[PDB]
Amino acid sequence: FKTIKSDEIFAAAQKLMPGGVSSPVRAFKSVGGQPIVFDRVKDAYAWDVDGNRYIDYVGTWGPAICGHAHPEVIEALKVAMEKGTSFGAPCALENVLAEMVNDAVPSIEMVRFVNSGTEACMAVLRIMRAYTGRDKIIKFEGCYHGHADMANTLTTPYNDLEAVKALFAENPGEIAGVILEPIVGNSGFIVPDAGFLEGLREITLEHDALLVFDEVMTGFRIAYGGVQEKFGVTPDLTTLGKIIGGGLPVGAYGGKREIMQLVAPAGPMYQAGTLSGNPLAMTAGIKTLELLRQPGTYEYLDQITKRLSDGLLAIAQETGHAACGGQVSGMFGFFFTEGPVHNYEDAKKSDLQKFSRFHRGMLEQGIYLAPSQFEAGFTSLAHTEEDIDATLAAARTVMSAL
Amino acid sequence: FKTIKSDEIFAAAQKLMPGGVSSPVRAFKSVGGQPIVFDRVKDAYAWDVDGNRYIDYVGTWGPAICGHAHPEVIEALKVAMEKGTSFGAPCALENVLAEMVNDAVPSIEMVRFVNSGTEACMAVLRIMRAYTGRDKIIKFEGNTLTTPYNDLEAVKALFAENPGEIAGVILEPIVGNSGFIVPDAGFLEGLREITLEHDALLVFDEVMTGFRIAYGGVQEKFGVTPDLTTLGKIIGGGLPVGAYGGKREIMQLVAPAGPMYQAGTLSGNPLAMTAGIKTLELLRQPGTYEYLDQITKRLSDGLLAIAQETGHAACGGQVSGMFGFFFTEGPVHNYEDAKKSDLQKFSRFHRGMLEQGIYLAPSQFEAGFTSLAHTEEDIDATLAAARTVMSAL
Repeated sequence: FKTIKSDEIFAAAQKLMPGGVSSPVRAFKSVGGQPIVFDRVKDAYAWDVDGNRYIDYVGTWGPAICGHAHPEVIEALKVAMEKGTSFGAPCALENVLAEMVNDAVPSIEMVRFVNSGTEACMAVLRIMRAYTGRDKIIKFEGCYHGHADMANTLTTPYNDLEAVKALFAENPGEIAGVILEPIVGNSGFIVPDAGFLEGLREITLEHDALLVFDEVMTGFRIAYGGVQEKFGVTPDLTTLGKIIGGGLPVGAYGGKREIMQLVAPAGPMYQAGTLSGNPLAMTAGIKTLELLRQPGTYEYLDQITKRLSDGLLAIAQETGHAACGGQVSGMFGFFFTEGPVHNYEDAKKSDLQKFSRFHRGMLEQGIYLAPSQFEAGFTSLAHTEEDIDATLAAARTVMSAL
Repeated sequence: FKTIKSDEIFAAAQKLMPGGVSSPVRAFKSVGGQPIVFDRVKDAYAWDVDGNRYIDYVGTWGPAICGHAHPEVIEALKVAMEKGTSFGAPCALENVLAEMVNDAVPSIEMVRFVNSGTEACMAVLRIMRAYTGRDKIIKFEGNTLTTPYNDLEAVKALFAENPGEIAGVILEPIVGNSGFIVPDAGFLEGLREITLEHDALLVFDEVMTGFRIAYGGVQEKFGVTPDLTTLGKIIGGGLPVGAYGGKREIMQLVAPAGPMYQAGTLSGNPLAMTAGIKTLELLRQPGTYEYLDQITKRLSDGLLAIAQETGHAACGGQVSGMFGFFFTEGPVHNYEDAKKSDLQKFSRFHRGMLEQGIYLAPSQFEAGFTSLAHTEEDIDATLAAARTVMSAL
């Protein structure tokens, strides 16, 4: 297992960019220290600059749900770019993607496209405060909503309704609303307990506060309508990203019409994006959603991912390793702790030392997993039953050691 | 001049998105409210959904400096996308662009790529505070302290009023967001001196000026080096991109190198890097910036000469392929002056130009842009249209 070229490229990168990456997690410092430089990706695979091929479970963090470089998405992009890469003015593609999104997400009646999950969460934090006239916002420890700066931020344990109620009591008429990942993926994979989302919906309504779902990662993955549709709980606002861009930089935030009306130039809340509604980004997103509309899509994702997760758990047992995990559609998690995992605190009980060795072993078996214990794993419509079998055979080999 | 399809599309848009647009300025509010919907762009032109062709002076706000849909940029993108549109991991292209950006910009010794000018400025404001340990920042009109652009005395005053509290000063070395406004002689130098004097950072927002005013931007053009600068647009070839860099030791604070957290799941996108690398290479060809200054100087002068002959009060100016034209006698030194402009006249002017086949920024407070694709004839035709429109008004 050679990674010479990656080391060469990474070494050079450290003198050009901070830590030699465009995003901190890529630096592998939490699972080793020596990341692998990608050359190309296709379907369920990615290839090293050294020629090593991997069965990918990162899917560039969520967008590649139809597989890397889907022929139809690429063909669509080829045609679209002949028309120019950016307009800086309105184009019909924006209407189409917006209409598709409104039809897909229960809470979305009006949308605004931006360029990243960060920009979307940033903008939604502002409509929240602008609309309610209140400044404090409630978020959960472990949840990630971009690197937007945000004393006005109250935090609480994920899956803790009583902690949420307490914050409202301690801050009467000061809570603009509650924002969260209806299903966590940024502190490992964590599903909401029975009644948690509903409860959040009940208390926010009770206090005229907004319920905001960050579905940047779960949107169009957990279900076409995302978690909100899947679990039948409708927020007032929700953010989107990744998948709706089909690989290109994209983001979006929308929800109830009367709230979105505050967004400029409709309303006073100023939010701008010079290259927003990018025609290439719109094209890939549209094609990606149409593909997701085909028959058996989500059934297939759940099918192969449930088998993956279970197998991973069965193998940990057989090999004598404590572990817990779970999966909903094509999103899963695997922790090295007996758990169960209900919040970030639990998740951190994981044997990070072991995960590190496990991650590297898997790498040597040609499997590419998220370089961190606190990241959900992803599957795609391109992953074959064989890819799942191969991933499990690899898991056994690696865990049989450890 | 029919705009039926644009009207239908924009009408439908308002029931789907806030104001029927992705960015406020596209709504044409300050110029009639009847935006035109683009279908495609090429070279120096843009085409309506109604089939109307325009000589474009917006260039999607700066990225199209080598022309719209340049054959070599598109070819490079086609070739790159066979390898995937996004990795979520390091790729060689990042090193290539990062290195080219370092070589090009005087103050940048280390860069971090992001996905927008917004993310970059957002990150730079954070390194400023993180690095100085101070919370207040000075910006210019047009924890936040503001002052009139081109007012060194107003800036000195803020420092005296907040001893040891100013992390630094951030600005567009050349203004384009409140109309085109050049820095008066000694201004940028002055800012450099006072920031240095108070151990405060000097930050240049060259998202719009970078690689346009000059390969090295305004900081290179005017010989004034900041400690940190943000980039965008052009380095992306049209695709969403952004970047911030500067002194090595300051950038070391950026995660994972340092404690200041800033992330971008899709940052360093291979398609954006490819298009950015190809655009910079094209700009490295012979006579590029001399060409931009040549046609843009003629355009601006003619625009001013025409206003004169038609009896309209106006002022403007241009540096490289960036210009401004205000309907006020000026001169314009700051936003306050810019606001004396006859917006009512501008609107009528902007529409009449649209009718003559010329697409200008739908706002008096936006700089104009030219590209290597604009030919002498396009400039001729633009001035000829300028006269027709201003002969009326």
